Amino acid sequence: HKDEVALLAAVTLLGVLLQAYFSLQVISARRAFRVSPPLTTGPPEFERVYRAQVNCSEYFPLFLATLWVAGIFFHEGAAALCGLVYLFARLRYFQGYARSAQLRLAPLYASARALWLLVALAALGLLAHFLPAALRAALLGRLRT
Amino acid sequence: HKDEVALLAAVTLLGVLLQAYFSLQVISARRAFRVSPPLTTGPPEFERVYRAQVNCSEYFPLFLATLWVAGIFFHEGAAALCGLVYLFARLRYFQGYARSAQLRLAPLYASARALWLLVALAALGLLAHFLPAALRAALLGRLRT
Amino acid sequence: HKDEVALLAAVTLLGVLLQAYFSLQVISARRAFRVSPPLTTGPPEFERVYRAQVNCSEYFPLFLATLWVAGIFFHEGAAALCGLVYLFARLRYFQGYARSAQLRLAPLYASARALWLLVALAALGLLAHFLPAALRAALLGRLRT
Ligand SMILES: N[C@@H](CCC(=O)N[C@@H](CS(=O)(=O)O)C(=O)NCC(=O)O)C(=O)O
Ligand SMILES: N[C@@H](CCC(=O)N[C@@H](CS(=O)(=O)O)C(=O)NCC(=O)O)C(=O)O
Ligand SMILES: N[C@@H](CCC(=O)N[C@@H](CS(=O)(=O)O)C(=O)NCC(=O)O)C(=O)O
Repeated sequence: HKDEVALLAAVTLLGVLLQAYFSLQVISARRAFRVSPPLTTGPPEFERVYRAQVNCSEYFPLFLATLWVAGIFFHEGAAALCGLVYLFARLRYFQGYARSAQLRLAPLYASARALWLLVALAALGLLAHFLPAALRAALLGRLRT
Repeated sequence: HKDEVALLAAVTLLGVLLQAYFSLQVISARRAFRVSPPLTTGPPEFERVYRAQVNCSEYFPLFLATLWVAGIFFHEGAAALCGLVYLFARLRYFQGYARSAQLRLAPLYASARALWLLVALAALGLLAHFLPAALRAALLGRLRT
Repeated sequence: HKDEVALLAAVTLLGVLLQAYFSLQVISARRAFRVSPPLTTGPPEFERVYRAQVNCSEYFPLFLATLWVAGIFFHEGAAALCGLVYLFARLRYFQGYARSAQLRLAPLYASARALWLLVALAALGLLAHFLPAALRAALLGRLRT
Protein backbone atom coordinates (compact mmCIF):
# COMPACT_ATOMS: atom_id res chain seq x y z
CA HIS A 1 0.00 0.00 0.00
CA LYS A 2 1.00 3.64 -0.72
CA ASP A 3 1.38 4.78 2.93
CA GLU A 4 4.95 3.39 3.09
CA VAL A 5 6.25 4.59 -0.30
CA ALA A 6 4.89 8.13 -0.12
CA LEU A 7 8.15 9.73 1.03
CA LEU A 8 10.02 7.90 -1.73
CA ALA A 9 7.44 9.10 -4.26
CA ALA A 10 7.81 12.65 -2.87
CA VAL A 11 11.62 12.65 -3.25
CA THR A 12 11.13 11.06 -6.72
CA LEU A 13 8.86 13.90 -7.82
CA LEU A 14 11.35 16.41 -6.41
CA GLY A 15 14.05 14.85 -8.65
CA VAL A 16 11.84 15.13 -11.75
CA LEU A 17 11.27 18.82 -11.05
CA LEU A 18 15.00 19.36 -10.64
CA GLN A 19 15.70 17.65 -14.00
CA ALA A 20 12.98 19.76 -15.60
CA TYR A 21 14.76 22.84 -14.24
CA PHE A 22 18.11 21.74 -15.72
CA SER A 23 16.41 21.22 -19.08
CA LEU A 24 14.86 24.68 -19.08
CA GLN A 25 18.34 26.11 -18.29
CA VAL A 26 19.89 24.34 -21.30
CA ILE A 27 17.07 25.75 -23.46
CA SER A 28 17.81 29.30 -22.32
CA ALA A 29 21.57 28.82 -22.76
CA ARG A 30 20.82 27.94 -26.41
CA ARG A 31 19.06 31.31 -26.85
CA ALA A 32 21.65 33.39 -24.86
CA PHE A 33 24.74 32.05 -26.74
CA ARG A 34 22.93 31.26 -29.98
CA VAL A 35 23.83 27.52 -30.20
CA SER A 36 21.05 25.82 -32.13
CA PRO A 37 19.99 22.20 -32.81
CA PRO A 38 21.49 20.06 -33.80
CA LEU A 39 24.87 21.16 -32.46
CA THR A 40 25.78 20.57 -28.83
CA THR A 41 29.08 22.51 -29.15
CA GLY A 42 29.64 26.29 -29.05
CA PRO A 43 31.02 28.85 -26.57
CA PRO A 44 32.43 27.06 -23.42
CA GLU A 45 29.86 28.74 -21.17
CA PHE A 46 27.23 26.99 -23.32
CA GLU A 47 29.01 23.61 -23.15
CA ARG A 48 29.33 23.60 -19.40
CA VAL A 49 25.55 24.07 -18.99
CA TYR A 50 24.85 21.37 -21.57
CA ARG A 51 27.26 18.93 -19.96
CA ALA A 52 25.99 19.60 -16.45
CA GLN A 53 22.45 18.69 -17.55
CA VAL A 54 23.61 15.60 -19.41
CA ASN A 55 25.78 14.33 -16.53
CA CYS A 56 22.81 14.79 -14.19
CA SER A 57 20.48 12.94 -16.59
CA GLU A 58 22.81 10.00 -16.88
CA TYR A 59 22.68 9.53 -13.12
CA PHE A 60 18.95 10.17 -12.58
CA PRO A 61 17.99 6.39 -13.08
CA LEU A 62 20.72 5.26 -10.74
CA PHE A 63 19.43 7.56 -8.04
CA LEU A 64 15.84 6.35 -8.63
CA ALA A 65 16.68 2.64 -8.72
CA THR A 66 18.77 2.75 -5.63
CA LEU A 67 16.34 5.14 -3.82
CA TRP A 68 13.47 2.66 -4.23
CA VAL A 69 15.47 -0.46 -3.35
CA ALA A 70 17.03 1.14 -0.27
CA GLY A 71 13.71 2.68 0.70
CA ILE A 72 11.88 -0.62 0.58
CA PHE A 73 14.50 -3.07 1.89
CA PHE A 74 16.21 -0.88 4.50
CA HIS A 75 14.22 2.08 5.81
CA GLU A 76 12.05 4.61 4.01
CA GLY A 77 12.96 7.70 6.04
CA ALA A 78 16.72 7.22 5.74
CA ALA A 79 16.53 6.60 2.00
CA ALA A 80 14.42 9.74 1.49
CA LEU A 81 16.94 11.68 3.51
CA CYS A 82 19.91 10.62 1.36
CA GLY A 83 17.69 11.32 -1.64
CA LEU A 84 17.32 14.96 -0.58
CA VAL A 85 21.00 15.29 0.24
CA TYR A 86 21.83 13.83 -3.21
CA LEU A 87 19.48 16.13 -5.09
CA PHE A 88 20.63 19.19 -3.23
CA ALA A 89 24.24 18.28 -4.04
CA ARG A 90 23.15 17.87 -7.70
CA LEU A 91 21.68 21.40 -7.70
CA ARG A 92 24.95 22.88 -6.26
CA TYR A 93 26.72 20.83 -8.84
CA PHE A 94 24.76 22.10 -11.89
CA GLN A 95 25.26 25.69 -10.66
CA GLY A 96 28.99 25.23 -10.05
CA TYR A 97 29.77 23.63 -13.42
CA ALA A 98 27.83 26.41 -15.20
CA ARG A 99 30.15 29.07 -13.71
CA SER A 100 33.34 27.05 -13.90
CA ALA A 101 34.43 23.49 -14.75
CA GLN A 102 36.47 23.42 -11.52
CA LEU A 103 33.44 24.33 -9.38
CA ARG A 104 31.72 21.06 -10.35
CA LEU A 105 34.09 18.91 -8.27
CA ALA A 106 33.20 19.69 -4.62
CA PRO A 107 29.40 19.08 -5.07
CA LEU A 108 30.13 16.07 -7.32
CA TYR A 109 31.87 14.40 -4.34
CA ALA A 110 28.97 15.34 -2.04
CA SER A 111 26.52 13.73 -4.49
CA ALA A 112 28.79 10.65 -4.70
CA ARG A 113 28.86 10.20 -0.91
CA ALA A 114 25.07 10.36 -0.74
CA LEU A 115 24.64 7.94 -3.64
CA TRP A 116 27.23 5.45 -2.44
CA LEU A 117 25.46 5.56 0.90
CA LEU A 118 22.12 4.59 -0.74
CA VAL A 119 23.92 1.74 -2.43
CA ALA A 120 25.34 0.59 0.96
CA LEU A 121 21.81 0.69 2.41
CA ALA A 122 20.35 -1.14 -0.59
CA ALA A 123 23.02 -3.92 -0.25
CA LEU A 124 22.51 -4.23 3.56
CA GLY A 125 18.71 -4.56 3.18
CA LEU A 126 19.10 -7.30 0.54
CA LEU A 127 21.64 -9.14 2.70
CA ALA A 128 19.26 -9.01 5.67
CA HIS A 129 16.65 -10.48 3.35
CA PHE A 130 18.59 -13.26 1.54
CA LEU A 131 21.25 -14.25 4.10
CA PRO A 132 19.13 -15.92 6.90
CA ALA A 133 17.44 -18.44 4.55
CA ALA A 134 20.72 -19.03 2.72
CA LEU A 135 22.60 -19.89 5.92
CA ARG A 136 19.77 -22.05 7.20
CA ALA A 137 19.64 -24.06 3.93
CA ALA A 138 23.44 -24.53 4.09
CA LEU A 139 23.29 -25.77 7.71
CA LEU A 140 20.39 -28.14 7.00
CA GLY A 141 22.70 -29.82 4.44
CA ARG A 142 25.36 -30.38 7.10
CA LEU A 143 22.91 -32.49 8.98
CA ARG A 144 23.96 -35.08 9.51
CA THR A 145 27.61 -34.85 10.45
CA HIS B 1 -1.53 -6.37 -6.38
CA LYS B 2 -1.02 -6.16 -10.18
CA ASP B 3 -4.68 -5.50 -11.14
CA GLU B 4 -4.30 -1.75 -10.46
CA VAL B 5 -0.89 -1.16 -12.10
CA ALA B 6 -1.54 -3.11 -15.29
CA LEU B 7 -2.43 -0.08 -17.41
CA LEU B 8 0.68 1.71 -16.15
CA ALA B 9 2.77 -1.35 -17.00
CA ALA B 10 1.13 -1.46 -20.45
CA VAL B 11 1.97 2.20 -21.21
CA THR B 12 5.47 1.55 -19.78
CA LEU B 13 6.04 -1.33 -22.19
CA LEU B 14 4.72 0.82 -25.05
CA GLY B 15 7.40 3.44 -24.18
CA VAL B 16 10.17 0.82 -24.23
CA LEU B 17 9.09 -0.32 -27.68
CA LEU B 18 9.08 3.27 -28.90
CA GLN B 19 12.64 3.82 -27.58
CA ALA B 20 13.71 0.56 -29.22
CA TYR B 21 12.32 1.92 -32.49
CA PHE B 22 14.27 5.18 -32.16
CA SER B 23 17.43 3.17 -31.53
CA LEU B 24 16.95 1.03 -34.63
CA GLN B 25 16.46 4.26 -36.64
CA VAL B 26 19.77 5.70 -35.40
CA ILE B 27 21.45 2.40 -36.38
CA SER B 28 20.10 2.62 -39.92
CA ALA B 29 21.03 6.31 -40.21
CA ARG B 30 24.62 5.26 -39.44
CA ARG B 31 24.55 2.87 -42.42
CA ALA B 32 22.71 5.27 -44.83
CA PHE B 33 25.06 8.28 -44.23
CA ARG B 34 28.11 6.23 -43.31
CA VAL B 35 28.76 7.76 -39.85
CA SER B 36 30.50 5.10 -37.77
CA PRO B 37 31.36 4.64 -34.06
CA PRO B 38 32.70 6.37 -32.31
CA LEU B 39 31.68 9.63 -33.95
CA THR B 40 28.26 11.12 -33.33
CA THR B 41 28.80 13.93 -35.88
CA GLY B 42 28.43 13.80 -39.69
CA PRO B 43 25.92 15.00 -42.30
CA PRO B 44 23.13 17.13 -40.62
CA GLU B 45 20.45 14.61 -41.62
CA PHE B 46 22.41 12.09 -39.54
CA GLU B 47 22.76 14.46 -36.56
CA ARG B 48 19.09 15.28 -36.37
CA VAL B 49 18.18 11.57 -36.08
CA TYR B 50 20.90 11.04 -33.46
CA ARG B 51 19.80 14.04 -31.44
CA ALA B 52 16.12 13.15 -31.63
CA GLN B 53 16.86 9.72 -30.13
CA VAL B 54 19.11 11.18 -27.45
CA ASN B 55 16.64 13.90 -26.43
CA CYS B 56 13.93 11.24 -26.16
CA SER B 57 16.19 8.99 -24.05
CA GLU B 58 17.01 11.75 -21.64
CA TYR B 59 13.31 12.22 -20.92
CA PHE B 60 12.28 8.54 -20.79
CA PRO B 61 13.00 8.23 -16.93
CA LEU B 62 11.10 11.41 -16.21
CA PHE B 63 8.07 10.10 -18.04
CA LEU B 64 8.34 6.74 -16.20
CA ALA B 65 8.85 8.23 -12.74
CA THR B 66 6.04 10.65 -13.04
CA LEU B 67 3.75 8.09 -14.81
CA TRP B 68 4.03 5.70 -11.85
CA VAL B 69 3.67 8.33 -9.12
CA ALA B 70 0.67 9.98 -10.79
CA GLY B 71 -0.82 6.59 -11.60
CA ILE B 72 -0.63 5.40 -8.02
CA PHE B 73 -1.40 8.57 -6.04
CA PHE B 74 -3.96 10.18 -8.36
CA HIS B 75 -5.76 7.88 -10.79
CA GLU B 76 -4.46 5.06 -12.96
CA GLY B 77 -6.64 5.65 -16.03
CA ALA B 78 -5.84 9.37 -16.31
CA ALA B 79 -2.12 8.79 -15.90
CA ALA B 80 -2.14 6.09 -18.60
CA LEU B 81 -4.00 8.46 -20.86
CA CYS B 82 -1.43 11.26 -20.53
CA GLY B 83 1.21 8.57 -20.98
CA LEU B 84 -0.20 7.68 -24.40
CA VAL B 85 -0.60 11.32 -25.38
CA TYR B 86 3.04 11.94 -24.33
CA LEU B 87 4.41 8.97 -26.25
CA PHE B 88 2.44 9.77 -29.35
CA ALA B 89 3.76 13.35 -29.20
CA ARG B 90 7.28 11.88 -28.84
CA LEU B 91 6.80 9.80 -32.00
CA ARG B 92 5.63 12.91 -34.00
CA TYR B 93 8.58 14.66 -32.49
CA PHE B 94 11.25 12.11 -33.55
CA GLN B 95 9.77 12.10 -37.08
CA GLY B 96 9.66 15.90 -37.31
CA TYR B 97 13.22 16.51 -36.11
CA ALA B 98 14.51 13.87 -38.57
CA ARG B 99 13.08 15.84 -41.52
CA SER B 100 13.83 19.29 -40.17
CA ALA B 101 15.11 20.89 -36.96
CA GLN B 102 12.16 23.32 -37.07
CA LEU B 103 9.60 20.49 -37.25
CA ARG B 104 10.65 19.29 -33.77
CA LEU B 105 9.06 22.27 -31.99
CA ALA B 106 5.28 21.74 -32.36
CA PRO B 107 5.32 18.10 -31.05
CA LEU B 108 7.90 19.06 -28.39
CA TYR B 109 5.31 21.45 -26.90
CA ALA B 110 2.60 18.77 -27.11
CA SER B 111 4.87 16.35 -25.23
CA ALA B 112 5.62 19.10 -22.66
CA ARG B 113 1.92 19.75 -21.99
CA ALA B 114 1.29 16.05 -21.40
CA LEU B 115 4.32 15.69 -19.13
CA TRP B 116 3.66 18.83 -17.12
CA LEU B 117 0.13 17.53 -16.68
CA LEU B 118 1.44 14.24 -15.19
CA VAL B 119 3.58 16.29 -12.85
CA ALA B 120 0.49 18.33 -11.78
CA LEU B 121 -1.37 15.07 -11.11
CA ALA B 122 1.58 13.58 -9.23
CA ALA B 123 1.81 16.73 -6.99
CA LEU B 124 -1.99 16.80 -6.35
CA GLY B 125 -2.04 13.11 -5.31
CA LEU B 126 0.86 13.64 -2.88
CA LEU B 127 -0.81 16.74 -1.43
CA ALA B 128 -4.05 14.80 -0.91
CA HIS B 129 -1.93 12.21 0.89
CA PHE B 130 0.33 14.37 3.12
CA LEU B 131 -1.80 17.48 3.74
CA PRO B 132 -4.67 16.10 5.96
CA ALA B 133 -2.32 14.60 8.61
CA ALA B 134 -0.07 17.66 8.44
CA LEU B 135 -2.93 20.08 9.12
CA ARG B 136 -4.35 17.89 11.86
CA ALA B 137 -0.96 17.70 13.65
CA ALA B 138 -0.62 21.50 13.38
CA LEU B 139 -4.11 22.07 14.85
CA LEU B 140 -3.55 19.58 17.69
CA GLY B 141 -0.59 21.79 18.73
CA ARG B 142 -2.85 24.84 18.93
CA LEU B 143 -4.82 23.09 21.59
CA ARG B 144 -4.99 24.66 23.96
CA THR B 145 -5.51 28.30 23.08
CA HIS C 1 5.15 -7.55 -0.25
CA LYS C 2 8.96 -7.60 -0.80
CA ASP C 3 9.41 -11.41 -0.80
CA GLU C 4 8.45 -11.63 -4.50
CA VAL C 5 10.43 -8.64 -5.84
CA ALA C 6 13.68 -9.34 -4.01
CA LEU C 7 15.41 -11.05 -6.94
CA LEU C 8 14.38 -8.18 -9.22
CA ALA C 9 15.73 -5.70 -6.67
CA ALA C 10 18.96 -7.74 -6.47
CA VAL C 11 19.49 -7.69 -10.26
CA THR C 12 18.55 -3.97 -10.21
CA LEU C 13 21.26 -3.21 -7.65
CA LEU C 14 23.73 -5.27 -9.69
CA GLY C 15 22.96 -3.03 -12.71
CA VAL C 16 23.57 0.14 -10.69
CA LEU C 17 26.96 -1.16 -9.58
CA LEU C 18 27.85 -1.99 -13.17
CA GLN C 19 26.92 1.55 -14.31
CA ALA C 20 28.96 2.97 -11.43
CA TYR C 21 31.91 0.92 -12.70
CA PHE C 22 31.52 2.28 -16.25
CA SER C 23 31.46 5.81 -14.85
CA LEU C 24 34.65 5.32 -12.86
CA GLN C 25 36.30 3.97 -16.06
CA VAL C 26 35.34 7.11 -18.02
CA ILE C 27 36.80 9.21 -15.18
CA SER C 28 40.12 7.38 -15.36
CA ALA C 29 40.19 7.57 -19.17
CA ARG C 30 39.95 11.37 -18.78
CA ARG C 31 43.10 11.33 -16.63
CA ALA C 32 45.05 8.78 -18.77
CA PHE C 33 44.48 10.60 -22.13
CA ARG C 34 44.12 14.07 -20.66
CA VAL C 35 40.63 14.89 -22.06
CA SER C 36 39.01 17.34 -19.66
CA PRO C 37 35.49 18.76 -19.14
CA PRO C 38 33.77 19.99 -20.97
CA LEU C 39 34.99 18.18 -24.08
CA THR C 40 33.83 14.66 -24.84
CA THR C 41 36.17 14.32 -27.85
CA GLY C 42 39.90 13.48 -27.90
CA PRO C 43 42.08 10.46 -28.76
CA PRO C 44 39.90 7.58 -30.19
CA GLU C 45 40.79 5.30 -27.28
CA PHE C 46 39.19 7.95 -25.05
CA GLU C 47 36.08 8.25 -27.25
CA ARG C 48 35.38 4.56 -27.33
CA VAL C 49 35.31 4.39 -23.51
CA TYR C 50 33.09 7.48 -23.35
CA ARG C 51 30.70 6.14 -25.95
CA ALA C 52 30.52 2.69 -24.38
CA GLN C 53 29.43 4.24 -21.07
CA VAL C 54 26.91 6.53 -22.75
CA ASN C 55 25.38 3.76 -24.88
CA CYS C 56 25.02 1.64 -21.74
CA SER C 57 23.40 4.53 -19.83
CA GLU C 58 20.87 5.15 -22.54
CA TYR C 59 19.67 1.56 -22.24
CA PHE C 60 19.75 1.24 -18.43
CA PRO C 61 16.05 2.52 -18.03
CA LEU C 62 14.83 0.18 -20.72
CA PHE C 63 16.39 -2.77 -18.97
CA LEU C 64 14.89 -1.65 -15.62
CA ALA C 65 11.40 -0.96 -16.95
CA THR C 66 11.16 -4.18 -18.80
CA LEU C 67 12.85 -6.18 -15.97
CA TRP C 68 10.17 -5.07 -13.49
CA VAL C 69 7.20 -5.54 -15.83
CA ALA C 70 8.35 -8.99 -16.97
CA GLY C 71 9.27 -9.92 -13.41
CA ILE C 72 5.85 -9.04 -12.05
CA PHE C 73 3.53 -10.11 -14.89
CA PHE C 74 5.37 -13.21 -16.11
CA HIS C 75 7.76 -14.86 -13.67
CA GLU C 76 10.31 -13.38 -11.30
CA GLY C 77 13.04 -16.01 -11.65
CA ALA C 78 13.08 -15.96 -15.46
CA ALA C 79 13.17 -12.17 -15.59
CA ALA C 80 16.07 -12.05 -13.11
CA LEU C 81 17.88 -14.61 -15.22
CA CYS C 82 17.61 -12.57 -18.43
CA GLY C 83 18.61 -9.57 -16.34
CA LEU C 84 21.90 -11.24 -15.41
CA VAL C 85 22.50 -12.42 -18.96
CA TYR C 86 21.85 -8.85 -20.20
CA LEU C 87 24.17 -7.23 -17.68
CA PHE C 88 26.93 -9.71 -18.29
CA ALA C 89 26.63 -9.06 -22.03
CA ARG C 90 26.81 -5.31 -21.25
CA LEU C 91 30.07 -5.83 -19.32
CA ARG C 92 31.63 -7.80 -22.27
CA TYR C 93 30.34 -5.05 -24.45
CA PHE C 94 31.93 -2.12 -22.54
CA GLN C 95 35.25 -4.03 -22.47
CA GLY C 96 35.12 -4.87 -26.19
CA TYR C 97 34.31 -1.35 -27.39
CA ALA C 98 37.13 0.06 -25.21
CA ARG C 99 39.71 -2.09 -27.05
CA SER C 100 38.16 -1.81 -30.49
CA ALA C 101 34.99 -0.43 -32.10
CA GLN C 102 34.54 -3.75 -33.92
CA LEU C 103 34.65 -5.76 -30.67
CA ARG C 104 31.45 -4.05 -29.47
CA LEU C 105 29.24 -5.91 -31.96
CA ALA C 106 29.19 -9.54 -30.74
CA PRO C 107 28.23 -8.66 -27.10
CA LEU C 108 25.81 -5.96 -28.37
CA TYR C 109 23.82 -8.73 -30.12
CA ALA C 110 23.94 -10.90 -26.98
CA SER C 111 22.56 -8.00 -24.93
CA ALA C 112 19.87 -7.42 -27.60
CA ARG C 113 18.71 -11.06 -27.48
CA ALA C 114 18.38 -10.92 -23.71
CA LEU C 115 16.53 -7.60 -23.79
CA TRP C 116 14.18 -8.55 -26.61
CA LEU C 117 13.44 -11.69 -24.63
CA LEU C 118 12.41 -9.61 -21.56
CA VAL C 119 10.17 -7.58 -23.84
CA ALA C 120 8.57 -10.82 -25.17
CA LEU C 121 7.97 -11.95 -21.57
CA ALA C 122 6.59 -8.55 -20.57
CA ALA C 123 4.13 -8.61 -23.56
CA LEU C 124 3.04 -12.23 -22.85
CA GLY C 125 2.33 -11.47 -19.16
CA LEU C 126 0.22 -8.42 -20.09
CA LEU C 127 -1.68 -10.42 -22.71
CA ALA C 128 -2.42 -13.14 -20.15
CA HIS C 129 -3.71 -10.37 -17.91
CA PHE C 130 -5.83 -8.26 -20.31
CA LEU C 131 -6.98 -10.82 -22.91
CA PRO C 132 -9.40 -13.07 -20.86
CA ALA C 133 -11.60 -10.15 -19.68
CA ALA C 134 -11.43 -8.54 -23.12
CA LEU C 135 -12.66 -11.68 -24.90
CA ARG C 136 -15.35 -12.29 -22.30
CA ALA C 137 -16.69 -8.71 -22.65
CA ALA C 138 -16.73 -9.12 -26.46
CA LEU C 139 -18.65 -12.42 -26.25
CA LEU C 140 -21.16 -11.04 -23.74
CA GLY C 141 -22.03 -8.43 -26.41
CA ARG C 142 -22.78 -11.16 -28.95
CA LEU C 143 -25.48 -12.40 -26.69
CA ARG C 144 -27.98 -12.53 -28.04
CA THR C 145 -27.50 -13.83 -31.56
N1 LIG D 1 19.66 18.21 -23.88
C1 LIG D 1 18.65 19.09 -24.45
C2 LIG D 1 17.91 19.74 -23.25
C3 LIG D 1 16.83 20.80 -23.54
C4 LIG D 1 15.84 20.36 -24.59
O1 LIG D 1 15.22 19.31 -24.43
N2 LIG D 1 15.72 21.17 -25.65
C5 LIG D 1 14.77 20.99 -26.75
C6 LIG D 1 14.15 22.34 -27.16
S1 LIG D 1 15.17 23.53 -27.77
O2 LIG D 1 16.21 24.00 -26.82
O3 LIG D 1 15.86 23.03 -28.99
O4 LIG D 1 14.29 24.67 -28.07
C7 LIG D 1 15.31 20.25 -27.95
O5 LIG D 1 14.56 19.73 -28.79
N3 LIG D 1 16.64 20.21 -28.02
C8 LIG D 1 17.32 19.68 -29.18
C9 LIG D 1 18.20 18.47 -28.91
O6 LIG D 1 18.19 17.93 -27.77
O7 LIG D 1 18.91 18.06 -29.86
C10 LIG D 1 19.28 20.00 -25.52
O8 LIG D 1 20.54 19.95 -25.76
O9 LIG D 1 18.53 20.77 -26.19
N1 LIG E 1 22.84 6.25 -29.52
C1 LIG E 1 23.20 5.03 -30.22
C2 LIG E 1 21.87 4.35 -30.64
C3 LIG E 1 21.93 3.07 -31.49
C4 LIG E 1 22.89 2.04 -30.93
O1 LIG E 1 22.75 1.65 -29.78
N2 LIG E 1 23.86 1.64 -31.77
C5 LIG E 1 24.84 0.59 -31.48
C6 LIG E 1 25.06 -0.31 -32.71
S1 LIG E 1 25.68 0.38 -34.11
O2 LIG E 1 24.83 1.44 -34.71
O3 LIG E 1 27.02 0.98 -33.84
O4 LIG E 1 25.77 -0.73 -35.07
C7 LIG E 1 26.16 1.10 -30.94
O5 LIG E 1 26.95 0.35 -30.34
N3 LIG E 1 26.39 2.39 -31.16
C8 LIG E 1 27.67 3.00 -30.85
C9 LIG E 1 27.61 4.10 -29.81
O6 LIG E 1 26.53 4.34 -29.21
O7 LIG E 1 28.67 4.75 -29.61
C10 LIG E 1 24.26 5.33 -31.31
O8 LIG E 1 24.65 6.53 -31.51
O9 LIG E 1 24.76 4.37 -31.95
N1 LIG F 1 29.84 10.78 -18.78
C1 LIG F 1 30.69 11.26 -17.70
C2 LIG F 1 31.01 10.03 -16.80
C3 LIG F 1 31.96 10.22 -15.62
C4 LIG F 1 31.62 11.41 -14.76
O1 LIG F 1 30.49 11.50 -14.28
N2 LIG F 1 32.59 12.32 -14.60
C5 LIG F 1 32.52 13.51 -13.75
C6 LIG F 1 33.84 13.72 -12.99
S1 LIG F 1 35.24 14.01 -13.88
O2 LIG F 1 35.64 12.90 -14.78
O3 LIG F 1 35.07 15.23 -14.70
O4 LIG F 1 36.30 14.17 -12.87
C7 LIG F 1 32.10 14.77 -14.47
O5 LIG F 1 31.66 15.75 -13.85
N3 LIG F 1 32.22 14.73 -15.79
C8 LIG F 1 32.02 15.90 -16.61
C9 LIG F 1 30.89 15.78 -17.62
O6 LIG F 1 30.14 14.77 -17.61
O7 LIG F 1 30.76 16.73 -18.44
C10 LIG F 1 31.86 12.09 -18.27
O8 LIG F 1 32.00 12.22 -19.53
O9 LIG F 1 32.64 12.67 -17.47
